[PDB]
Amino acid sequence: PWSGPEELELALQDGQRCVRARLSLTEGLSWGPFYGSIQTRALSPEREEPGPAVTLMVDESCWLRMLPQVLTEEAANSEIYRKDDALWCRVTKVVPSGGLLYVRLVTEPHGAPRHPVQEPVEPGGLA
Repeated sequence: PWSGPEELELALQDGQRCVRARLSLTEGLSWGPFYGSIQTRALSPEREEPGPAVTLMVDESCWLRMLPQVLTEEAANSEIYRKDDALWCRVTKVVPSGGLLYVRLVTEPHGAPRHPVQEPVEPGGLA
């Protein structure tokens, strides 16, 4: 079927793969870390990179890529974010059983300024 949790269900309706809430996904519920990655957009898609530039790199059977991707909150009933190199999924909106849910990919402008190789002048104090 897919590689997904028991809280979720991949239903084949007319041959269509429908990602429906099996259980009622309560806001606040989360799953454990998954291995993969998500290349966040550090660019503006209205300018450059509005396509496959932003993708989640997870196992092809993994349920995370089986859900329709959204940047919005209303459609997203669950979001995937990375925390300490690993992906975590949290339920942001309470999904009724049978209801479909969309996946919100983390797109935090981290800034990506590399790691400060130039040490703070006179460390210890100030902060």
